[PDB]
Amino acid sequence: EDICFIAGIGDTNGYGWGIAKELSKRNVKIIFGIWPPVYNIFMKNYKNGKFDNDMIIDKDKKMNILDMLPFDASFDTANDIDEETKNNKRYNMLQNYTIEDVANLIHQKYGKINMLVHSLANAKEVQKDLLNTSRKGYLDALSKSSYSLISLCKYFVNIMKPQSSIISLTYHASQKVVPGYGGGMSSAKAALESDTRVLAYHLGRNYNIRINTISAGPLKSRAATAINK
Amino acid sequence: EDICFIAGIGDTNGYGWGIAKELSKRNVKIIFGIWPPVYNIFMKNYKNGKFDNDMIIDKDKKMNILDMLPFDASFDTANDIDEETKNNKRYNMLQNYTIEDVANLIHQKYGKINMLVHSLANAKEVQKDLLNTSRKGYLDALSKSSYSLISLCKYFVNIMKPQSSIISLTYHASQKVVPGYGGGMSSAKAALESDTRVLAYHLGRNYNIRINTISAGPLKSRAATAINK
Amino acid sequence: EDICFIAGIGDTNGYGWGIAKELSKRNVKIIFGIWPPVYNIFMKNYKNGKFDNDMIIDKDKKMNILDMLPFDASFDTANDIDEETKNNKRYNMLQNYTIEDVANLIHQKYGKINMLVHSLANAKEVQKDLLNTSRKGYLDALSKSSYSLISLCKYFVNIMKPQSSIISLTYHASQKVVPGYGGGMSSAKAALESDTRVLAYHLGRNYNIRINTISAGPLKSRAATAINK
Amino acid sequence: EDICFIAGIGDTNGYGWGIAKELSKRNVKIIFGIWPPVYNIFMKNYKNGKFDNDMIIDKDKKMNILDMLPFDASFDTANDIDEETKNNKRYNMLQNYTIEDVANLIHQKYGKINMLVHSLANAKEVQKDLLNTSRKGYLDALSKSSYSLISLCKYFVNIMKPQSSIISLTYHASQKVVPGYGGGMSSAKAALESDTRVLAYHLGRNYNIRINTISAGPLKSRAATAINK
Amino acid sequence: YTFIDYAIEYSEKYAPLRQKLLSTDIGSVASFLLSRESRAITGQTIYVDNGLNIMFLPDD
Amino acid sequence: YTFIDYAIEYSEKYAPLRQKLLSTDIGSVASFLLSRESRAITGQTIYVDNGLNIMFLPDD
Amino acid sequence: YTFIDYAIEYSEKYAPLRQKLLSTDIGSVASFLLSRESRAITGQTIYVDNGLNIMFLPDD
Amino acid sequence: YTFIDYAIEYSEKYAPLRQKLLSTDIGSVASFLLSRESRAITGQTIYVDNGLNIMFLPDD
Ligand SMILES: NC(=O)c1c[n+]([C@@H]2O[C@H](COP(=O)([O-])OP(=O)(O)OC[C@H]3O[C@@H](n4cnc5c(N)ncnc54)[C@H](O)[C@@H]3O)[C@@H](O)[C@H]2O)ccc1C(=O)c1ccncc1
Ligand SMILES: NC(=O)c1c[n+]([C@@H]2O[C@H](COP(=O)([O-])OP(=O)(O)OC[C@H]3O[C@@H](n4cnc5c(N)ncnc54)[C@H](O)[C@@H]3O)[C@@H](O)[C@H]2O)ccc1C(=O)c1ccncc1
Ligand SMILES: NC(=O)c1c[n+]([C@@H]2O[C@H](COP(=O)([O-])OP(=O)(O)OC[C@H]3O[C@@H](n4cnc5c(N)ncnc54)[C@H](O)[C@@H]3O)[C@@H](O)[C@H]2O)ccc1C(=O)c1ccncc1
Ligand SMILES: NC(=O)c1c[n+]([C@@H]2O[C@H](COP(=O)([O-])OP(=O)(O)OC[C@H]3O[C@@H](n4cnc5c(N)ncnc54)[C@H](O)[C@@H]3O)[C@@H](O)[C@H]2O)ccc1C(=O)c1ccncc1
Repeated sequence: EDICFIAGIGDTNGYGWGIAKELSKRNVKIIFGIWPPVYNIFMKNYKNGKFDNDMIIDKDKKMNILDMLPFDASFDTANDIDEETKNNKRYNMLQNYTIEDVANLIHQKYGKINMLVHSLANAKEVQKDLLNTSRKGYLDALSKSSYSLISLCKYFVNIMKPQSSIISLTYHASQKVVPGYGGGMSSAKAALESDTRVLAYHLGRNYNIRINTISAGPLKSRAATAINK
Repeated sequence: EDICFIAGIGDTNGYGWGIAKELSKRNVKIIFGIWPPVYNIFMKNYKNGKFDNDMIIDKDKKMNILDMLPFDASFDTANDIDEETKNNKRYNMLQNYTIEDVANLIHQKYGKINMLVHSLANAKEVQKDLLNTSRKGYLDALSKSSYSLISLCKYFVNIMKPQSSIISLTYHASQKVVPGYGGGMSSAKAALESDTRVLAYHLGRNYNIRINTISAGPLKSRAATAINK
Repeated sequence: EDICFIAGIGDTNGYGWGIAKELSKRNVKIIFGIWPPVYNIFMKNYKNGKFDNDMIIDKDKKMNILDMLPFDASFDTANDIDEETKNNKRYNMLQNYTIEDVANLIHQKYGKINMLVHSLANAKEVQKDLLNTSRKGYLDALSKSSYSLISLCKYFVNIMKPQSSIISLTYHASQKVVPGYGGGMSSAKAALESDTRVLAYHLGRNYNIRINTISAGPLKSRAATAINK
Repeated sequence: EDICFIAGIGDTNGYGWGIAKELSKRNVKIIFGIWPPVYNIFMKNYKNGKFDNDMIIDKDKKMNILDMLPFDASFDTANDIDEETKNNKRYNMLQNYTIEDVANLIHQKYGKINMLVHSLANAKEVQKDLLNTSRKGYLDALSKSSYSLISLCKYFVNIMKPQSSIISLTYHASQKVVPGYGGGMSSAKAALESDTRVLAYHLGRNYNIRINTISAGPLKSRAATAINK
Repeated sequence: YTFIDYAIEYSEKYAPLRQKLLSTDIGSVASFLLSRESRAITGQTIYVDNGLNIMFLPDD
Repeated sequence: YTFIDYAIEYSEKYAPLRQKLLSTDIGSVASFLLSRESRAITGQTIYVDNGLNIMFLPDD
Repeated sequence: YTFIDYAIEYSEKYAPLRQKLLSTDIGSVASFLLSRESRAITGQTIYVDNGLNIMFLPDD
Repeated sequence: YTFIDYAIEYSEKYAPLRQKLLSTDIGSVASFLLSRESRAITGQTIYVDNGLNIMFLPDD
């Protein structure tokens, strides 16, 4: 009877999908938060059964997707979306895609959930190395890859029962240097890891909720390929 | 004959001054980069000898300050300052205060230097804890406390001879949780530490320049008191 | 059909038992390695049913104990056995309690296993702080608390099925100083943790066996109450 | 007027010598602790002037060697000395080479010192990887490479002036796995590093003495070439 | 009251998670690590201490 | 061949465990951390990368 | 008494070294790292806090 | 060509600092730590290895 919100799915090739799969094995309902740039396309593929043979599970099981909602971790609340992206070709038809809104929508439609998965990152200048990354790009990598986790927690913590768990993904480049992982993504991962502790203290003491992070090996997903090196 | 630029001095009570003092003991010329909000006041105090008995050094020595320049690590280049702060009461009379400009000014006036000290941090929401820090504030702590280091390096690396050294200050809260060190400052320190490694690789391989960071104990300085807890 | 050897037990108030209870949920057969000195008395309680309540598995099942065997992690093989113990009242009636002997013993009675648990620690001078610990006490701690792990792996890998797993218990005192935890136990836990990596490399490349350690929090057992500071 | 005891030397190609040369720049008197087995031959080279070029201090000065003494880090006191060595051709003509004996010896000939250097490592089975290292080899490594440090501190603190300093040499293999560095040396370096913290706590609170360790990079000495992998 | 009782009192006060740590808390984690579910994990020191290890100095 | 293909090849050749790392491998560890089975773990960075993070120097 | 006075008092009472930490203490280490004397050190986080960072659990 | 020669070859290739590491490089650092200039440092493991320790995987 556990419900889990996964943020960071835009196809069955990333870690999110793999996480949603394993969660389904233990029969937990799954809600997918999907980024607008690739929302409709995902819906279309799902609808035409283009993911059908990817929802398969050894034990004959077939993933159980509770819902699929448009979601953009760049916005905390509706008053945060800029007019441009607001009138943009992909976001116009859509609504309730900010962190606050989806959190509210989820609770309003299914009640309190007890699992939260942060499976996303982004950086405009990932191709450039630290030294050559601009303030703009750097702050972008941290805003999208690290702060989203904190905002995500702040709003969801309220629609989560006690003893619920939260997790996010990280990469070892935060602790040891890996040339090529630029744009400030190594910096964002280092912040995410430090924030994972600070948050564990607070969420632990005040809500009895846990939060941990997973430092994953290499996976050829859409995001990863974006590096190009 | 060594010259060192210190960024982050606004009075003789912080770590910068202590660093400038110890550097003077080994007779290195010192250039102070001073933040505009407290630039004139600092000048006035210095001029009226209000720092006189603080420039004293056991060995009778008396600090040797080469120059004192206005400097704001929020701006990489002149095209970065917003019109408002540009017409602001404190910045109007001033010029060449961006990282690029001061870097250029220094080189143009004294040639290449060989020591760089990053002794600053700032966060608008330091009083609030992570969970309650806004995206705006969070990105502000990282922009001022972490990115400034990278930008500082990018521009100064060019006016630095080979074998020159760079250093910045950090706090253990990045690795272990300390409630009360909020606003995302623990997050900024974690990024600074990770960036200190990434930068060491690049600056090392391409310029033969070193960069390290110092995790300091408690000091009752202006910044520290700002925490208020 | 999975068998697990738990080395390091004396009662039901330790971690070995807690691990044994949980593994029973997955229906794994358990074999206990008991330190000779308390083997008989342990068998006594058991025979007289003192552990019946502690064996009830959550799942309303009875913990399946395949066997209890005398085991001493200070002896690698029979030839390592010294005269004093060979006369020790508590070792007389027993036999085949050295690491290699019980490895062969298990392998002959139940075949191969796929799970190994190192859950034992010992330091004669645990009550003294590092600086007041003799060479004998220090080395006794490392032999019993550290080398034992490496030895278990060497002799048990022969009787393990492919892809088998291994774990040991450690304490954060190996990384941060916790006064009172003496006799070189902190030293032992530091080596156990470093050895876990090196053993993982070798056991991983060569046998495809994994090894990991659990740094646990406080549990009021008996070997823990003997520290008394 | 500062005296430093360097324990662990045999030639001028090791770290002990490099440390000795640099300390000479600050005009500190040096006392060398040489492993008995090579003490005589070492005195030979010295007498025959084989080290004259290696003693010239940058500052155009001669390294001031206060004394060379036979020192064996495997013996805490005279009563720890065993028969075999007591007959060992290389120990016969010598005396007062145990940790406590040289501590008293120095203290009687030159008074108190304020600097201690632990620069020795030994593992009989360094050529074998952890899994193929016997209990004897493993413990020999920890006794010689680790416990020796704790012992030096215990006996030398008595002959040190207040605020004296202490250092030892370690290798990153204790934290990350570097195949080839075997015989339990990785284990020893892991304990040496953890012990450095615990010793710092005790020595700091009680005597106000500091202790730190230097994790060095590769140096082609002699004890390093004996690893051969 | 023994070193161990002090440690547990301190842990139940300053640790991120307030519940009492059970021998089975470590057991469940051990179970998982001994299974194929954690086939991609190895050579790690995994903390099961209610998070106490992430703390620097107590807020008291 | 982009940064990522290089990373996969190197990992599969130098990691303690040789198997190809699958999304489901991180998936089952995530499932575990999310379940009550890990009720005592928090604030941690858990590695699931076939042990590559433990190495310092390669070999060949 | 603000976060910082608390931090100073606690450090001076629980740190390995008891002396008051001065700006010049960080100053002389910074001077060292900047000089050629440390030509072989780089990318490091060097602690200068009287050893407080090494502790896990206090005492009194 | 001995384990040691391989290590030095690898260090002089992938380390952040390209110069050859000298016994006196460690000596100077040792000097500093044995002096009052580093009176606020203790219980630390300080790396003097041309920064090699900060690297994860070689860029080759
Ligand atoms: N190998 C990997 O792919 C890898 C992945 N991760 C982390 O795993 C998580 C998932 O990444 P992935 O699966 O690789 O990528 P993915 O792009 O396949 O899937 C995740 C989603 O990011 C989503 N997107 C971006 N911004 C938003 C937003 N704001 N709101 C909603 N959707 C958005 C996007 O639409 C996509 O569906 C991230 O936090 C990663 O950084 C961490 C480490 C490793 C890694 O990069 C690596 C590199 C070198 N060696 C080893 C490992
Ligand atoms: N105890 C401390 O004071 C402390 C200080 N640091 C770091 O040391 C460095 C110096 O800080 P401090 O001396 O305490 O502070 P300071 O404020 O006394 O001096 C530094 C300067 O920051 C300057 N300012 C802000 N932004 C700018 C800018 N953009 N351009 C130019 N000037 C600017 C400001 O004008 C001031 O003169 C920072 O990077 C700190 O975070 C790191 C750790 C510790 C610490 O916070 C701590 C907390 C709890 N326990 C132990 C230690
Ligand atoms: N009990 C705790 O709280 C605790 C326990 N551990 C580890 O858990 C393991 C065992 O747990 P207990 O000790 O909790 O459990 P038991 O499982 O109570 O004790 C372990 C066994 O040591 C065995 N013994 C000694 N030598 C031998 C030998 N040579 N051959 C066979 N048996 C031998 C003895 O018979 C006993 O059964 C050890 O590796 C411990 O160090 C690690 C950390 C903590 C801890 O000590 C701690 C301390 C302070 N604050 C927080 C946590
Ligand atoms: N030589 C290196 O490159 C190196 C050296 N160290 C440490 O530096 C110290 C000594 O340096 P060397 O070994 O470089 O210098 P020496 O200073 O060449 O050798 C040390 C001494 O061990 C002494 N010996 C053995 N037992 C005793 C005893 N009981 N009493 C007295 N003397 C004894 C022996 O006489 C010899 O003089 C040791 O603690 C080392 O482990 C640490 C790390 C590195 C290293 O091994 C390494 C390996 C691979 N990649 C990078 C670095």
